Amino acid sequence: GRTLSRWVWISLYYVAFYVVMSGIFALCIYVLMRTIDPYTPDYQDQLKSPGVTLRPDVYGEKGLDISYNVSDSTTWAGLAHTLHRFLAGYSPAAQEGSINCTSEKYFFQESFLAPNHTKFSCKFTADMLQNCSGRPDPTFGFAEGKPCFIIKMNRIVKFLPGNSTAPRVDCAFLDQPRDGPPLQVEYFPANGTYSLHYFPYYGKKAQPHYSNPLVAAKLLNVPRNRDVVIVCKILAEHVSFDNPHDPYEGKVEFKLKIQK
Amino acid sequence: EMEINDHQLSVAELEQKYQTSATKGLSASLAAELLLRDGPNALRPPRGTPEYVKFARQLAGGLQCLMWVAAAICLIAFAIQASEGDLTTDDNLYLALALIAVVVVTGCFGYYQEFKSTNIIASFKNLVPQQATVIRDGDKFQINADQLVVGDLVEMKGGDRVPADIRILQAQGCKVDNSSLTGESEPQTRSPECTHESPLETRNIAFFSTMCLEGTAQGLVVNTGDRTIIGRIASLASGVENEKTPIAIEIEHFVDIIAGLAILFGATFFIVAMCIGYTFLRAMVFFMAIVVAYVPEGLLATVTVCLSLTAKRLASKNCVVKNLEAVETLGSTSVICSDKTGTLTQNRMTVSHLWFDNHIHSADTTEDQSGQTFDQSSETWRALCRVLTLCNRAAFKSGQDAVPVPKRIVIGDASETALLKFSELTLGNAMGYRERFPKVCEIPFNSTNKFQLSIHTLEDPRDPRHVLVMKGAPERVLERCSSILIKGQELPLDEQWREAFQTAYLSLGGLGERVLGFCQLYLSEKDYPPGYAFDVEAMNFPTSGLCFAGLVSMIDPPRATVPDAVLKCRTAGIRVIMVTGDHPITAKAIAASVGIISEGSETVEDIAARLRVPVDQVNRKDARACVINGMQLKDMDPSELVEALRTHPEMVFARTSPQQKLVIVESCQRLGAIVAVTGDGVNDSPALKKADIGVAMGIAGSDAAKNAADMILLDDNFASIVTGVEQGRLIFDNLKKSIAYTLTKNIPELTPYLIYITVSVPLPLGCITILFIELCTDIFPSVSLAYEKAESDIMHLRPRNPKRDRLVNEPLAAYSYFQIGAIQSFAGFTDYFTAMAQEGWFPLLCVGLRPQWENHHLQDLQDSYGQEWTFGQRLYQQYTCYTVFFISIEMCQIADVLIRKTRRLSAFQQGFFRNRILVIAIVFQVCIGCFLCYCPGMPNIFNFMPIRFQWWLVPMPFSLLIFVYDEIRKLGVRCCPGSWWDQELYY
Ligand SMILES: COCCO[C@@H]1c2ccn3c(C)c(C)nc3c2N[C@H](c2ccccc2)[C@H]1O
Ligand SMILES: *[C@@H]1O[C@H](CO)[C@@H](O)[C@H](O)[C@H]1NC(C)=O
Ligand SMILES: *[C@@H]1O[C@H](CO)[C@@H](O)[C@H](O)[C@H]1NC(C)=O
Ligand SMILES: *[C@@H]1O[C@H](CO)[C@@H](O)[C@H](O)[C@H]1NC(C)=O
Ligand SMILES: [Mg+2]
Ligand SMILES: [Rb+]
Ligand SMILES: [Rb+]
Repeated sequence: GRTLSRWVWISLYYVAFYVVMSGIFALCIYVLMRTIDPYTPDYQDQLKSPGVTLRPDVYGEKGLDISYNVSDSTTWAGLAHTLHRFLAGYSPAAQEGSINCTSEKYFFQESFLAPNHTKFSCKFTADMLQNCSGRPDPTFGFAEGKPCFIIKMNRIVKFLPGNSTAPRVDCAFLDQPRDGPPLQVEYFPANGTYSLHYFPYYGKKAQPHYSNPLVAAKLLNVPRNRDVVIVCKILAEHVSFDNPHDPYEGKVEFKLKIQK
Repeated sequence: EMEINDHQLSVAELEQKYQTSATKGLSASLAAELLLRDGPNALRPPRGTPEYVKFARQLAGGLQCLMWVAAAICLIAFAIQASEGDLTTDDNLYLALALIAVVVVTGCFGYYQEFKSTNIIASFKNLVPQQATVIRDGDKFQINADQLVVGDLVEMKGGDRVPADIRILQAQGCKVDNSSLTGESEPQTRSPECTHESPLETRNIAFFSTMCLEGTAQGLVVNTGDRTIIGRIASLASGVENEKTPIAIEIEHFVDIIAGLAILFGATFFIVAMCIGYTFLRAMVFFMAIVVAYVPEGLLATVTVCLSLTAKRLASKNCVVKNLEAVETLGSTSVICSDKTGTLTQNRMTVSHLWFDNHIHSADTTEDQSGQTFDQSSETWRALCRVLTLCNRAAFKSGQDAVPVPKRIVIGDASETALLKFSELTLGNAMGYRERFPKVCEIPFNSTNKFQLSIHTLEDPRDPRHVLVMKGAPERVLERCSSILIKGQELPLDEQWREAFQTAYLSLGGLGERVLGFCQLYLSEKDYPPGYAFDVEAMNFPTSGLCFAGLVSMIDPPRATVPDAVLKCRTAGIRVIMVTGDHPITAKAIAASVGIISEGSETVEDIAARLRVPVDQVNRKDARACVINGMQLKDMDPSELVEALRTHPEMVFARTSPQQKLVIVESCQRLGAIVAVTGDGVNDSPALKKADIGVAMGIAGSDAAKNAADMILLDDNFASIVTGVEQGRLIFDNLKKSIAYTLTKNIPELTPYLIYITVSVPLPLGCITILFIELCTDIFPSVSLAYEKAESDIMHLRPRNPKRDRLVNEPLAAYSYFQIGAIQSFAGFTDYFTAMAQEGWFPLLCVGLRPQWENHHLQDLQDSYGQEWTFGQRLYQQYTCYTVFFISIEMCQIADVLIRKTRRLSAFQQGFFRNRILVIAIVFQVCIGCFLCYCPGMPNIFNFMPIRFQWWLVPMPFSLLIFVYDEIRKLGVRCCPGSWWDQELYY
C-alpha cells in the first residue's frame, strides 16, 4: 500500500496517537482513583436492601437444591466439609484480630483505634451455635436427619437495619398447610437473632479482620423422602424480603429432600 | 424472417404468398384465422414480472449479502452456545432477527418506491387503441390496429399512424416520419418502387410505429407485432443486459473492506483466545462475535433514505427515476451520448428564417417563445404574413386553446402545419383571421402545375377587387413572378434580384432547411368583378406575372433549454457525444447549434475545404471535431474506434444503427468511463439499457425507450439533467460524510467486548444496547448529512475518477475506525471505571473479575470496599456500565456528526447551524437518550437505567477534543495542502 518509508512514518503517527490517548486515560484513572474515599462507597445505588446467603451452598439447576441420604455418608460428607472449611475462619485461633463485643447496640466508631490506623471489629466464633458448630456433631445434624443451615447477610458500609430489636431469621415452608404441620426449627443463637453491635460495617480497609454474624437453622420437623421447599426470611424494618428481580433480597429459598 | 425479400417481389407473387388481393384484401374468414395463428398485431411486454419476485430482488445487494451472512453467523453461534450451556438469553436472536428486519423493511420501502414511479409514468401514457383503416373482401372499414394480420390490405392518410409493417402498392405523394426508427428528421418519401435492398432504407415499406405526415398510400402488411422492424429492435433491447449502477459498485467495494477487517480482527482475536485458555468452541464464538460487531446494523436503512430524499428532489422537478441507485449516477457520469431527433431537437418542423426586403430574418424557434423573433414592422412583412396565413389549408383541432401552440395537434401537411403555427403565434387567431377573406377558387399541390394557388375576396367592400395567392418551390414560383415587394414599393424583377434571390435560396438550402416560395397578385375589379367564375381547366386568371412575396424556411430546431444545458455539462468536465441515425450534415448542424461542437472547430473534412488540400494530407491531430457516419463506422475496428474516439474530443456519429449506438457505449465503458444516454425513440432503447443510466423523454419518448430507461423527464425539459448531476454529486460527497459517521461508532461497541475477553472485566456494554444506537438513536442524525450544502463549487469539478476517488478508502476508514473510535473507546472506559469505582469497584479489581461476576452461584461477591453484592444487584451495576458506555458514545457522536458536516472547510466558516434539519435531529438524539434512561420500568424491559448527572459530563471533554482534533486536521489541510497532510489526514 503505502511506500516503505512512509509505512513506518505513518506507523509512528498511529503509535504516537495511541500513546497520547492512552496517556490521557492513565491521567484520568489516577485522578479517578484519587477522587474516591478509601473507607466509604460513593453512591452504592443498588444496595438499598441486603442480600442473604446460605451454607451449604449447593445448586442443581434453578438454584439451591440439596438432597442427601442419611444412611449413605457420601451424600453429606462434602456438605459438612464445606461447613467445616467455611468456619475455619470462625475459630479463636484465626479470629484473633477482633474484640470481645458485648455492647448489644450499634457499634458507632467515630475514630480509628487499632494498629496501623485500623478499626475495631467484633468477634463471632463457631461456638455461637451450640449444636451446629461442628462439636459435638461434625455432621452438623445431617446424620440425625436434622441438618443445620447457617444463614448470614451481606455487609454494607454504614447500613443500619433498625433500632427496635435484633433482626431475626424466620425459616418455614412455602405453605403446604393442611397435610403435615409447619416446619419447626431451633435457631442458634436462640430466637435466630443477629446482635446489633455488629453494625454498621465500615469497610475491609477500615476493619481488615471483620467477619459476618451467623445464625443456624436446625431443621427438625422436615419429613423424610419428600421434596420440600424452605424459605428463610429476615424480619426487620429496614429490610425488604420480597423483590421479584432479586429472589435473594432479604430471603433465601432452597430445595431440600432428606431420604433414608 | 420474411421481410428481406418482401419488397422485391412482383404483386402477383405477394398475393400468392399471402393468398390475398392487391385491390380487395383478405377474406374475412382467413383474416380471422391468421389472427389466431400469429397472435395480435401488438408488442409482447416484459412477460416475466410476478409481483412477489420483484420483492425478492430488493433483498439482494452488497450490504444485504453482508447483513444476511452476519445474521446467519448469529444463529450458528447461538446454536453453538445453546449446546454448550447458556441459559435462555436471546441477544443472538434479537440481533439476528433485527438484522434481517432492516433488510425486509428497506426491501418493502424500495418495492413501493418503484411501484409508484412505474405507476406515475403509466398515468402519462396515451391509452386509447390506435385505429387502422383496412380493406377486406373489398370493403374499406376501420378497426383497431392490433387486429391486422399478415397480408392485410390497408390504407393511410395524413395524420394516420402507420398500423403495421406495410409494403407500398400505390402512394400519391405520401411522406412519413421515420424519426422513431431512424434519426431522420426530414420527412421520408414512400413510393411503390424498390428504392433499396435493405428494408430499412427502401421507400416501399412503411414501419410499425411511424407517422404519415401527408399524402395517401395503400399496401399489404408484410409483418406484424414483434416481427416488425420495431419488434425486432425491442427484442434486441430486451436481450441487452444492463450493468450494475456505480453506486452499488461503490458499496460492494467497502463491504469487501468491512469483511477484510472483520475476519482479520476475528481471526487475530480468535488465535489469542486459545492463547488465554479458551475452549475451541467458545473462542470461535468470540470470533463470530467480532465479525457480527463489524457489520453496521443501520447503514442500509440510512443509505436508502439518503437516496430517497434526492429522488424526491428530482421528482420535484418532474424528473422521475425508477430505482434509487440511478439517483446518484449522473453526478458520477463522465460521458453523455445523446440521440438527436426528438431528444436534442424538438422533432417538430418549425419556421426558422425568412427572406423579405432583401434580408434574411431569423425567427424564434423556441417552444416557450423565449428566444428572439424578427423585425415585424415592414409593409412587406404584413403582405408576406398574409400570403402564408391565407395560402394554407391546415387547421387546428377542436378545443386546444389552453395547450401551447407548438404542442397543438393540427390537421394538415408537414409544411402547412408549421406555417399555421407560425401565423397563430405572430398574429393570433390565424384561422379566424383568414376566414375574413372568403375563398372563390383553389388548386391544391399538383405535379403538372407544380404549385398551390387560391383566390380570395377582400375584407371590406371598399376594395371590390380580388387577391391571388400562391406558394410552392422557390424556383418554380419565381418563373411566374414579374415583380417583387421591397421596402414599401413593388419593383420590377430585373436580373439584379434573380441573382440575389437564388443566393438566398441556396443560402438557406445549405442549412438543410425546407424553403418555400410565396407570391401574390391583386385581380383587377374591372377585369375580374365580384362573382367572377374562375375556371381551372382553362386558366382564365393570371398564373404568371405575379408579385413575389418572400421566402420562408423551416427546419427541425433544437429544444429551448438544451443549447445551454450541454454547455453546463461540458463545463462540468463531462465528455458529450452525439449519436443519431440522421444524415451527417443535419447532424453536425445541430451539433454546433447546441454546443456539442465549439465556436471555431472543424472536422478533418473542414480543413481540406479551407486549406484547399486533399483530405489525405490533412493532419489528424489538428481536428477537434469529427463525424463518423454509420457506413464509415462498420469498416472500423475497436482499436481504430478508441484511436479516433480520444483524438477528436468533439465527436459525432451519424446514420448509425441502434446496435451501432450500443457498441459505442460498450467501447466507452470498456475504456473506464461511465456513460449516460438520452433518447426518445426505439432506436435508442438498446443503447439506453446497457448505459450506466438511461434518460428518456417523458412525452416524445417511445415506449421501448421509456421502459428500458432508468430515469424519465416528465415534461421533456432537457435542462433537468444538469440539476441531475449536482444532486448526484452532492449525495456522493454527502454519503461519505454520513457513511463515515455511522462506521466510527462501531469501534466503541466492539472494543469493550474484546477487552471483556482479553481482560475479563465485567461486561462493559450490552448487545441489545448497541441496537438502540445503531437502529434508533443515530439514524436520524446520520441522514441529516444529506442536507449538507456543497463545500466546493461542485458543478465545476471534473467527474470523479472511478478508481481513485471512492465512497470510502483506506485513508477514510482507517482514520474513522482507528482514530476517532479510538478516542471514543477511551471515553467509554473512562466512564466505565468511574461508574465502577464510584459504585464500589476499583479499576485493578475489575481485571480478571468477570468469571465471578457472571457466576450465578456467587451471591456475596466482595467489592473493593468489602461489601457483598447479590447477582441481581451487580447485574444492575452491569446494566449501569452498559448505559454509561452508551451515553459516552452519544456525547461523542454529537461531536462526530458536526465534524462530519464538512470534509475540508472549518465549521466556523459555513456556520454551525447551516443545517436546520441536522440540529433538529440532534435534539431528538438526546430526547430519547434521556427517555431510555429515566423512563420507569425500562431497567428490565431493556438494559437501561437512570444514571445520575455526574456521568453525563465525564465524556464531554472527549467530544470537544474530537471537535478540535479534526478541526485542526480540516483547518490544517485547507490552509496548507501539505505534501504529507493532504494525502493522509484527508478523507
Ligand atoms: C449480552 O449478554 C449475553 C452475551 O451476548 C453476547 C454479546 C454481548 C455483548 N456484545 C457486544 C458489546 C458486542 C459488540 N457484541 C456482543 C455480544 N455478542 C455475542 C454474539 C452472539 C451471536 C453472534 C456473535 C456474537 C452475544 O452472544
Ligand atoms: C469475652 O467476654 C465474654 C463476656 O464476659 C466471655 O464470656 C468470654 O470468655 C470472653 N472471651 C475472652 C477471650 O476473654
Ligand atoms: C442442642 O444441644 C443440647 C446439648 O447437647 C441438647 O440438649 C439439645 O437437645 C440440642 N438441640 C437439638 C435441637 O438437638
Ligand atoms: C439410602 O442408602 C441406603 C444404603 O446405600 C439404601 O439402602 C437406601 O435405599 C437409600 N435410600 C433411598 C431412598 O434410596
Ligand atoms: Mg429518436
Ligand atoms: Rb455492531
Ligand atoms: Rb441501464
